[PDB]
Amino acid sequence: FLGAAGSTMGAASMTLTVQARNLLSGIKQLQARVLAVEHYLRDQQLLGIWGCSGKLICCTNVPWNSSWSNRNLSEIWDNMTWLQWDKEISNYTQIIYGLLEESQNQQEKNEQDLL
Amino acid sequence: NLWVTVYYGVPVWKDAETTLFCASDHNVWATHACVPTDPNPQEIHLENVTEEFNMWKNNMVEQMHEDIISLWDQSLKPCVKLTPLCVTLQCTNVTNNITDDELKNCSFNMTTELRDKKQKVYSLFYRLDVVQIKEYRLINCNTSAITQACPKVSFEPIPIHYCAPAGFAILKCKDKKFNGTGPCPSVSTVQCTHGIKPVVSTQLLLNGSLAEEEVIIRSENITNNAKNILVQLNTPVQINCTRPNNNTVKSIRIGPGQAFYYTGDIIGDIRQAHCNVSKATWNETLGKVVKQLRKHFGNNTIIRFAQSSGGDLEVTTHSFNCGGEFFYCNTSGLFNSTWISNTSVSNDSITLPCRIKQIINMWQRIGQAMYAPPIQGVIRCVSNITGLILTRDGSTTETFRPGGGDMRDNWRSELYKYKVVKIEPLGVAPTRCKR
Amino acid sequence: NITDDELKNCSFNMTTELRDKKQKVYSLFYRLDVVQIK
Ligand SMILES: *[C@@H]1O[C@H](CO)[C@@H](O[C@@H]2O[C@H](CO)[C@@H](O[C@@H]3O[C@H](CO[C@H]4O[C@H](CO)[C@@H](O)[C@H](O)[C@@H]4O)[C@@H](O)[C@H](O[C@H]4O[C@H](CO)[C@@H](O)[C@H](O)[C@@H]4O[C@H]4O[C@H](CO)[C@@H](O)[C@H](O)[C@@H]4O)[C@@H]3O)[C@H](O)[C@H]2NC(C)=O)[C@H](O)[C@H]1NC(C)=O
Ligand SMILES: *[C@@H]1O[C@H](CO)[C@@H](O[C@@H]2O[C@H](CO)[C@@H](O[C@@H]3O[C@H](CO)[C@@H](O)[C@H](O[C@H]4O[C@H](CO)[C@@H](O)[C@H](O)[C@@H]4O)[C@@H]3O)[C@H](O)[C@H]2NC(C)=O)[C@H](O)[C@H]1NC(C)=O
Ligand SMILES: *[C@@H]1O[C@H](CO)[C@@H](O[C@@H]2O[C@H](CO)[C@@H](O[C@@H]3O[C@H](CO)[C@@H](O)[C@H](O[C@H]4O[C@H](CO)[C@@H](O)[C@H](O)[C@@H]4O)[C@@H]3O)[C@H](O)[C@H]2NC(C)=O)[C@H](O)[C@H]1NC(C)=O
Ligand SMILES: *[C@@H]1O[C@H](CO)[C@@H](O[C@@H]2O[C@H](CO)[C@@H](O[C@@H]3O[C@H](CO)[C@@H](O)[C@H](O)[C@@H]3O)[C@H](O)[C@H]2NC(C)=O)[C@H](O)[C@H]1NC(C)=O
Ligand SMILES: *[C@@H]1O[C@H](CO)[C@@H](O[C@@H]2O[C@H](CO)[C@@H](O)[C@H](O)[C@H]2NC(C)=O)[C@H](O)[C@H]1NC(C)=O
Ligand SMILES: *[C@@H]1O[C@H](CO)[C@@H](O[C@@H]2O[C@H](CO)[C@@H](O)[C@H](O)[C@H]2NC(C)=O)[C@H](O)[C@H]1NC(C)=O
Ligand SMILES: *[C@@H]1O[C@H](CO)[C@@H](O[C@@H]2O[C@H](CO)[C@@H](O)[C@H](O)[C@H]2NC(C)=O)[C@H](O)[C@H]1NC(C)=O
Ligand SMILES: *[C@@H]1O[C@H](CO)[C@@H](O[C@@H]2O[C@H](CO)[C@@H](O)[C@H](O)[C@H]2NC(C)=O)[C@H](O)[C@H]1NC(C)=O
Ligand SMILES: *[C@@H]1O[C@H](CO)[C@@H](O[C@@H]2O[C@H](CO)[C@@H](O)[C@H](O)[C@H]2NC(C)=O)[C@H](O)[C@H]1NC(C)=O
Ligand SMILES: *[C@@H]1O[C@H](CO)[C@@H](O)[C@H](O)[C@H]1NC(C)=O
Ligand SMILES: *[C@@H]1O[C@H](CO)[C@@H](O)[C@H](O)[C@H]1NC(C)=O
Ligand SMILES: *[C@@H]1O[C@H](CO)[C@@H](O)[C@H](O)[C@H]1NC(C)=O
Ligand SMILES: *[C@@H]1O[C@H](CO)[C@@H](O)[C@H](O)[C@H]1NC(C)=O
Ligand SMILES: *[C@@H]1O[C@H](CO)[C@@H](O)[C@H](O)[C@H]1NC(C)=O
Ligand SMILES: *[C@@H]1O[C@H](CO)[C@@H](O)[C@H](O)[C@H]1NC(C)=O
Ligand SMILES: *[C@@H]1O[C@H](CO)[C@@H](O)[C@H](O)[C@H]1NC(C)=O
Repeated sequence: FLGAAGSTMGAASMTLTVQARNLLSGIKQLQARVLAVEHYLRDQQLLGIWGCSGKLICCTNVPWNSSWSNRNLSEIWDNMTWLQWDKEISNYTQIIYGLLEESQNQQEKNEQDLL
Repeated sequence: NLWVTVYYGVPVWKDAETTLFCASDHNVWATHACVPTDPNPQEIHLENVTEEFNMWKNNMVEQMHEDIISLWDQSLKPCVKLTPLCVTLQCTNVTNNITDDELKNCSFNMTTELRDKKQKVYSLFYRLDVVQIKEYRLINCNTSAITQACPKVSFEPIPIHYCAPAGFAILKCKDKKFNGTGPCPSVSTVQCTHGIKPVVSTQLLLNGSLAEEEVIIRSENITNNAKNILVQLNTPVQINCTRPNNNTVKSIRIGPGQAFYYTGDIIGDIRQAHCNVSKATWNETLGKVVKQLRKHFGNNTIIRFAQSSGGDLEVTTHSFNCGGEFFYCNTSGLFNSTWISNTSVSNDSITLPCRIKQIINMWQRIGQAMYAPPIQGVIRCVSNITGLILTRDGSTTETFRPGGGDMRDNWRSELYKYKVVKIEPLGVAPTRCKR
Repeated sequence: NITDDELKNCSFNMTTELRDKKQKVYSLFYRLDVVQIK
């Protein structure tokens, strides 16, 4: 299942294909397979709203605002690993979640309907 | 000129309040109602993950305490209720034509299969399961309901593997020498844990895991006295125990298809139940402990030991299961030693006096009363020594006593190596794409 | 002791904690929770 989450950065995104196929595969044990299936749903609920519909390591067109800890985004991209940088951007998640639905998904969704 | 992207990254490592299920493997009380156990060779070792545990604050201990009490009560359901016997029992001492001097030969009335017909029989009981009112009441008819256990199940610890739910992960550090908590660098993940045995006792764990190199004292606040100080043992100690009474077990039917067992008679060598401990093995243990308590209290401290204070013998002495019998054994010859000043502090076997009870109250849940069916033959069970409980009581001199009473501390003693993480696979890392 | 005139002082038998021993006590009840068959 999991592996190499510890010491790498970005090269962990090379192996983001085993991380899903093993994922999701009385009454007290039946809380499992409900919240377990509510997860993989409620993110893919909003993942279709992100624009990236399936699994593609993909880019949107919303800007990264540089107010959100602008620290050497070519340099920290490769050396300084995840679980460190995640705490740095742990504060700004909800605000991006408003920008996932307004930039591409209020304007650009109603611009292909012009034709 | 940065343009944020969306990922399915690995770092999900948050707290996991969660449920959990088992992977255990006859209709013995575990009932094999988990899953068939996979060979799970998947301790996937990870590289350099600084993660700190908290063995004192997790829900794995809290669920484990909730599971077994519910599970063991589930085995108690289809058995015979058997409360017509709470009547005016009258007894005497066991007669021996003459001698001097733990048994009571009891005159006794009871119903039969038919509703009206009575039954004047006799049986035997111990000391601590009967009370004076000569009329002798049972020990629990203040407020209880006596319940026989079914004589087919076993009270043996059959080990339980645990597995994570589909979407979480079980984490364990293979690292060494925690002080209870610790930012353990090396770590591996599993979907399924190892087998842990359903044992239950106080003042001494048994049949447990072993240490790495030495004693690992475990607590929260050593400067607090009200803690329960855990002591991990390096090298296990053989404990032989017995109930050397050739005993005859007879059977009767109390009513409409409700069987009942009772101690009929013993063949004739009245003895006392006991346990041997190798003497020179035990002194070799305690030198390791004071070697570490110098490091946590001071170089000029006097380490004393004593027995338990009082309360019930469930709190006072060593609670102990053995082979379908529930012992209670006095352990005064194990903590009669004082180690002095932390500077220059065989072929023998000390033996402890052990008592026998039949009417138990498991986990202090008052009202539930389970009966012990006495069994035929003799009793022998051998166990390692793995875990100890000490209590700092309230000069540099210091006395310790064998504490205990919460069985949660027993399961926390053998589940400190684990933690569970929730999984939220979503990463938003900017690059220069824009399109 | 005497007067004119919703309560009933009731002679009453009952079991005890032990199975055989009986218990002759008394209690009180209202009107609408008891019926003539004294
Ligand atoms: C800590 O860990 C140790 C081991 O890791 C553990 O010790 C083991 O304890 C168990 C239970 O106390 C022991 O199991 C019992 O062993 C006896 C003796 O068996 C030996 O001898 C016979 C004949 O001499 C051989 O056939 C056998 O292979 C052994 O050599 C058995 O008699 C027991 O079996 C009976 O009881 C079971 C439960 O009641 C039944 O499931 C089983 O079918 C047998 O029942 C029959 O006999 C009963 C007699 O009364 C009768 O009532 C039944 O109706 C039926 O007729 C049982 O297997 C085991 O040997 C110990 N092992 C070691 C190495 O010591 C400790 O118990 C543990 N600590 C704690 C607290 O649990
Ligand atoms: C059934 O057997 C039990 C024990 O197997 C027995 O209970 C014991 O009875 C004896 C005698 O009544 C009690 O013995 C006392 O113990 C203390 C300390 O051990 C002694 O100091 C006592 O001696 C003083 O008291 C006597 C009373 O007359 C004096 O005669 C004597 O000179 C001393 O002043 C005394 O020996 C013992 O305490 C109990 N055991 C318990 C747990 O209570 C019981 O009596 C037997 N049944 C019957 C009907 O006899
Ligand atoms: C315990 O107390 C209760 C009440 O506290 C009592 O029950 C009552 O008894 C009286 C007398 O028997 C009943 O009174 C009757 O009521 C009607 C209307 O209220 C009257 O008209 C009746 O008078 C006629 O009947 C009498 C019968 O002899 C004649 O003597 C009289 O001249 C009239 O012809 C009569 O007073 C009353 O009905 C009951 N109450 C109920 C709810 O039934 C009870 O008697 C007491 N216990 C004992 C053992 O005395
Ligand atoms: C608890 O009981 C067990 C067995 O019930 C004891 O184990 C026994 O220990 C003795 C010596 O400690 C062993 O005897 C030796 O055996 C060797 C091997 O043949 C022999 O060469 C020696 O001369 C000596 O006789 C015995 O084999 C061993 N038995 C088993 C089954 O392990 C144990 O010592 C007891 N512990 C206590 C504290 O009483
Ligand atoms: C049940 O009844 C028995 C009657 O002997 C009580 O036993 C004794 O009670 C006193 C007062 O609590 C204690 O000091 C004794 O130690 C008790 N004797 C034993 C052998 O324990 C018992 O307390 C009663 N239980 C309840 C809940 O009322
Ligand atoms: C361990 O527990 C003890 C008492 O339970 C705590 O000791 C207190 O410490 C403060 C400040 O150091 C003192 O003002 C108090 O007087 C102490 N309590 C007593 C009863 O004297 C101690 O702080 C705890 N340790 C930790 C790490 O929390
Ligand atoms: C308890 O006392 C009774 C007294 O009746 C003993 O029962 C008698 O024992 C003798 C020989 O031991 C038999 O011959 C009688 O038939 C028995 N009486 C009945 C009614 O069965 C009994 O042995 C005593 N208990 C013990 C353990 O000795
Ligand atoms: C366990 O054994 C010890 C043996 O010493 C008993 O303790 C003694 O009890 C008497 C009276 O109860 C005291 O006068 C002694 O001072 C005690 N000695 C010690 C070392 O505590 C103890 O009562 C026994 N406990 C049980 C439950 O049997
Ligand atoms: C008590 O612990 C000791 C640890 O040394 C156990 O002894 C070894 O246990 C392993 C696995 O249980 C066996 O593979 C070895 O053969 C054992 N060695 C010896 C010399 O016995 C011992 O089994 C434990 N006690 C019980 C009852 O399981
Ligand atoms: C002694 O008691 C036993 C059983 O309690 C009995 O069989 C025997 O006859 C008795 N002997 C004497 C001399 O009283
Ligand atoms: C048991 O019942 C019989 C009659 O049914 C009675 O004579 C005897 O005294 C009773 N035993 C006790 C100990 O009360
Ligand atoms: C125990 O370990 C924690 C970190 O896990 C540390 O903060 C604390 O000081 C340690 N205490 C002792 C007595 O070593
Ligand atoms: C107990 O005594 C009976 C005889 O009453 C005998 O058959 C049996 O073998 C004895 N028990 C043992 C363990 O030897
Ligand atoms: C245990 O042995 C040491 C020396 O090996 C000795 O000094 C000590 O007194 C012994 N323990 C007791 C309780 O006597
Ligand atoms: C009246 O009744 C009360 C209680 O019913 C009793 O204590 C008292 O003695 C009685 N008085 C007379 C004069 O009968
Ligand atoms: C209650 O029981 C006693 C004897 O047990 C009896 O004499 C009395 O009449 C009973 N009371 C009633 C109201 O029947």
